[PDB]
Amino acid sequence: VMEDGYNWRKYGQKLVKGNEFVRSYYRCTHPNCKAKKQLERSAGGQVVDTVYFGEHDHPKP
DNA sequence: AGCCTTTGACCAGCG
DNA sequence: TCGCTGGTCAAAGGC
Ligand SMILES: [Zn+2]
Repeated sequence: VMEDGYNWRKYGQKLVKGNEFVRSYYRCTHPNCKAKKQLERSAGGQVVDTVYFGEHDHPKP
């Protein structure tokens, strides 16, 4: 729910590390842009980490 | 209508 | 080999 200035579309969600956390997978909405992030929530909905892969081919919108 | 989640299937690296 | 764990796909539904 927090923002970092980019547009992400969610392409999956999975339970990990023995149903302890749940991980959400997003990729950047800008065309041809291969950047993906994932973010990983605690059982209480609190966000633990955020993982960024790659870089955008466009600047911040 | 055109974006967006959600959800289970699919699949691939690895133990 | 085999089954587990995680990453993605595609089909549906919501706003
Ligand atoms: Zn991008």
